Amino acid sequence: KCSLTGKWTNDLGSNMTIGAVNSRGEFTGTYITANEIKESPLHGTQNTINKRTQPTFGFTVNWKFSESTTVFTGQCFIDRNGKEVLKTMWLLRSSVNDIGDDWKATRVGINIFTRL
Amino acid sequence: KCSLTGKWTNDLGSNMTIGAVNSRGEFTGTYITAVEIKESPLHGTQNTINKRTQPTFGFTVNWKFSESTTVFTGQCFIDRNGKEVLKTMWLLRSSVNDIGDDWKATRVGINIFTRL
Amino acid sequence: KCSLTGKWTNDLGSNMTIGAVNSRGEFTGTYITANEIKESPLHGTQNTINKRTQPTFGFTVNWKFSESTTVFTGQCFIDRNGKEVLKTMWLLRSSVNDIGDDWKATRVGINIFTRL
Amino acid sequence: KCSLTGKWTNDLGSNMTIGAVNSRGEFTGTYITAVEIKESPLHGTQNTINKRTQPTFGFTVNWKFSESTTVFTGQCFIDRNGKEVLKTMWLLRSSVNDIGDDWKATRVGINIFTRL
Ligand SMILES: *[C@@H]1O[C@H](CO)[C@@H](O)[C@H](O)[C@H]1NC(C)=O
Ligand SMILES: *[C@@H]1O[C@H](CO)[C@@H](O)[C@H](O)[C@H]1NC(C)=O
Ligand SMILES: *[C@@H]1O[C@H](CO)[C@@H](O)[C@H](O)[C@H]1NC(C)=O
Ligand SMILES: *[C@@H]1O[C@H](CO)[C@@H](O)[C@H](O)[C@H]1NC(C)=O
Repeated sequence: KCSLTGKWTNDLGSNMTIGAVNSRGEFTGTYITANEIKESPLHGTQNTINKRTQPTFGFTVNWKFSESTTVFTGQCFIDRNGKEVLKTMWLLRSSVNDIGDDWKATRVGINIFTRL
Repeated sequence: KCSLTGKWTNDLGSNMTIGAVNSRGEFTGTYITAVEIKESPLHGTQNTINKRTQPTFGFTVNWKFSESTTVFTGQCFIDRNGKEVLKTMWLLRSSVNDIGDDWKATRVGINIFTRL
Repeated sequence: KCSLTGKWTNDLGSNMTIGAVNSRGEFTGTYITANEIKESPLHGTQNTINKRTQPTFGFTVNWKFSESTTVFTGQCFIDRNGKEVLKTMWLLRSSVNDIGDDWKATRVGINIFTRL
Repeated sequence: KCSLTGKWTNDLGSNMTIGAVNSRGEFTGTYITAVEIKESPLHGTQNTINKRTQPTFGFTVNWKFSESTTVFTGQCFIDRNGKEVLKTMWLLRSSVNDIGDDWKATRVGINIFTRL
């Protein structure tokens, strides 16, 4: 059973803490990224359908030092060793002033998370 | 100022209904898709920094008919007419059984929403 | 039979010209984007497997006014009317100076193309 | 200066071989994947503007065992050791029959290449 609760570090050095996942898959936590360190809240859910041991999930980071938003989505795996590892991908939405600048406002990438 | 509360419709015919956005930008709603109609819940946050009139935003749909999870993120624009438009991009995470299948698990696309 | 040859305009006002697709799916052309107008070469291929009437395809734009690169990929459709329409998505790779800036160097979006 | 010519291997075990990059940055190669081994051709261009020692780049794989097309794009870095690394993101376009299925046709992911 891979669980989202606990403290995680990613391939980029950023860290996150997720609280308890409730009966409806809902969960909250904080995302911690850099020197001088900033915290931002995050909210999401974990898919509970078929009570999968490696469930999908998604979660929104409400950046508190910029006007941006990032969503992450992925799955909670247990690798060959028995270790919990979060494979995710994200869309970073930047704020743009004009709707004509919309096409360039969304970055994409990966983040792998292990337990800290 | 572009607000997320209300009922929204997108380019694919899917419809969604967002509740009130509290002072920390948090919000809940339901997402409605077909092909016939299933409803799943969604959670997310609207970015509040600088109180922008076209904020960015992002939200997770906890699909209740499948093991999948989708995140959207984008911005709440005002078009040339004065209408409210949501420009979003999404990641659809599918469930895979083995971590070695993770590479093929994430679909990407766009959605544009107007009000109902 | 949807064909990639010809001149196309997209939802963002940009225009492209594609030459003949040869027996190995290979094709070249020029991408034209804005006021003051710039041209950049593009090279790609069209999937020929099963000689599908609506084939997939991909193509790289070698930007000549920046250090960036954009790839597009999609499918050549014939909609209900009988009209050729190119549904595509793209990754815009920006140049970054340091490998530690890699995570933020890739934008994603959509472009729909019709005949000009 | 990071060059693309040679044989490359990525995080998934896939291997590729790129030929010479001519003065306009154009190049050809073959892409090798398994699960057993199929080879498909690839075409693309390396961005030449400002003759950067870590250029961006992008290339289309014309898969010859399926109706699909994948594009990659990224940058040719030099890591702290002095090694050459290709940091890429990709879009995998699947063939769909009806335009109404287009929304679910595009997968996204990452690949990191080192030399053979
Ligand atoms: C990650 O957590 C460790 C230990 O709690 C800490 O040393 C490090 O500074 C954290 N990273 C960030 C970006 O806060
Ligand atoms: C969208 O909402 C309208 C009424 O609010 C309804 O007619 C239609 O069926 C909805 N679309 C879907 C996919 O449920
Ligand atoms: C698109 O093509 C039309 C006609 O050839 C032209 O008026 C327009 O300027 C083109 N767009 C760009 C960005 O070059
Ligand atoms: C990678 O290349 C090596 C030799 O060049 C070979 O052993 C291996 O099978 C290749 N990988 C694939 C997936 O073909």
